[PDB]
Amino acid sequence: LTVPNIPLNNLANSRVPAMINKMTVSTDQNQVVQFQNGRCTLEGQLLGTTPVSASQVARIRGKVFSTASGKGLNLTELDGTPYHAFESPAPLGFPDIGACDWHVSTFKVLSGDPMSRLDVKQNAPFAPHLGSIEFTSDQDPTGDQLGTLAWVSPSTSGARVDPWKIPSYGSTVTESTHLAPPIFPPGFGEAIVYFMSDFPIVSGAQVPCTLPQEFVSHFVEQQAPVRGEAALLHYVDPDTHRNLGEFKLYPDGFITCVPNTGGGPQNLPTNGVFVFSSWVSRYYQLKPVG
Amino acid sequence: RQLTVPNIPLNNLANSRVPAMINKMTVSTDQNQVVQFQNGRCTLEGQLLGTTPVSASQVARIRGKVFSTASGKGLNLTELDGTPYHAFESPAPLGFPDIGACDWHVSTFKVQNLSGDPMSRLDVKQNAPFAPHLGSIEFTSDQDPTGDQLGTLAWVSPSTSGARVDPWKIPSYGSTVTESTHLAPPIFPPGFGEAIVYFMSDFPIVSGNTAQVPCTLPQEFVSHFVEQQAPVRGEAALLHYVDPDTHRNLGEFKLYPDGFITCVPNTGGGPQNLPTNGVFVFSSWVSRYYQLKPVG
Repeated sequence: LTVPNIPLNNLANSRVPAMINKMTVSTDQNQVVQFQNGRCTLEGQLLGTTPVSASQVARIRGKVFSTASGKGLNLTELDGTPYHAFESPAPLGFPDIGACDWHVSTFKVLSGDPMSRLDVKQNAPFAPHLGSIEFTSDQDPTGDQLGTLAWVSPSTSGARVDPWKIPSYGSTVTESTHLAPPIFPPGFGEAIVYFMSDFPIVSGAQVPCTLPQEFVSHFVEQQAPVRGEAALLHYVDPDTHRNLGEFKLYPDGFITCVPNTGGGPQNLPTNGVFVFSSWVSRYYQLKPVG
Repeated sequence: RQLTVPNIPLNNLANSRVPAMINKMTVSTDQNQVVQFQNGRCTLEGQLLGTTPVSASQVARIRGKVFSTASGKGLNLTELDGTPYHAFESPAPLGFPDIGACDWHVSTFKVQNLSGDPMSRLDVKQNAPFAPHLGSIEFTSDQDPTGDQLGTLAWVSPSTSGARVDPWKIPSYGSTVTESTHLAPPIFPPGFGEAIVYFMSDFPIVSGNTAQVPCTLPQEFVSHFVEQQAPVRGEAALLHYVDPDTHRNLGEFKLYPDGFITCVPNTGGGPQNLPTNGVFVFSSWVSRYYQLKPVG
């Protein structure tokens, strides 16, 4: 088993198109999240809407159609192939930043200004599982539009954006839908490690994810057999080669540490490299970090 | 120890010159065309060249501090993590776009307690003040960007009215003609009927012959080589492009130590005629001289 031989600051966020700039633990270490991007088992099984490449993360593609009040998108996959409402929550790569307005910069798959900003609300017509969303735009997009989440803002005036939330994918979502399951803190002083990125959030501050995107592609590419209850990783300074801290990587595809009280992995340098050390039991005690 | 290439199908690989996903391969219409892309460049041993960064989310991005002159605005460039850019051995900060001889339109945000519209579109001309190697560029904008701006190339357009964008060109990174900008070297088609394989992505190019951008290595190939640091054990690495369901070899390709891929295209055709869901797989080390079976 290996993990990417790449320093943390050269790893991409799996929920927004941005580069990780620190690790942290949640203020409430019992907080449960249910991110739909950045989800992949250690054996290489993608979960939720998680795609393989960093350039598929938080992107939308679809055909413009007429809706009672304006225009909307009939969604496709990002490669333009049809999106059929099935097991997944939405097309692969579809953004998972919940409970906020999205602003998505798209182009028609040119003369003049080719870009349209699609302003998308997560209200009643927001139905990504069924394959459609609505938008308003100050431009006039038509046809096959492909684009990327550019920024997010509050759903209503006075509200704040919480990028730790996920969307509601629609009324057509049932128990048969393949939503990635919650990530539960596994107990005994361990805390989930969140990888944070700067991103434009109006009235907000950083966007968390639970796996750097290159970890996802690594697991998919490798299809490695899981040979223990957790993978013990060391976070190594690539210049001095010193071991800076112990982490556990769990088969369901998330990472934990034991944060020192009043600290944690947010106090480690952000240029270290994770390195697989050994397979360990589920209750293997970690040395506290940070 | 042993060289491999990514077990990832073509359609799941990212472009190394724009933030986009590869949707086909092709060869150049002039098969003797020499290119000198500065992104997507990495040796098989894992040595990054030019401005090439490691992650797909560093590709064609710009960061810097806004400054004002008497006549206008510019960015004093930094690396993408905000640390200082020092002119030393590289054309520009890592990840800096390399689409030459055109206007750029770069969408940035202030890295700030945001209110209102946080985005600025920076319109950048590749004229005299375009001096990324020395660390600054000028821009105009219909918005009001200040401070530490970070963003991504959004689209490109002609330098002058009536001109076209040619995304096969690279910028002139220097302010004077004899400024050493430390470019990654040119890539020549290497003989034996071989043609360089270009990986194409859809991208908004206003007034280009097509709205596509070529690159010479998928971004995940670059990061793979950086991670592996594998020794080169022959003059070229023979690859097969394989159907991931039937495991059939759809064609032979050569991967060269300097970090590019070739094939021998059938006349009037080439890898543009292959399926786009195949996976490249290392087969063996072969002599520079190894004659490939034609494809497509």
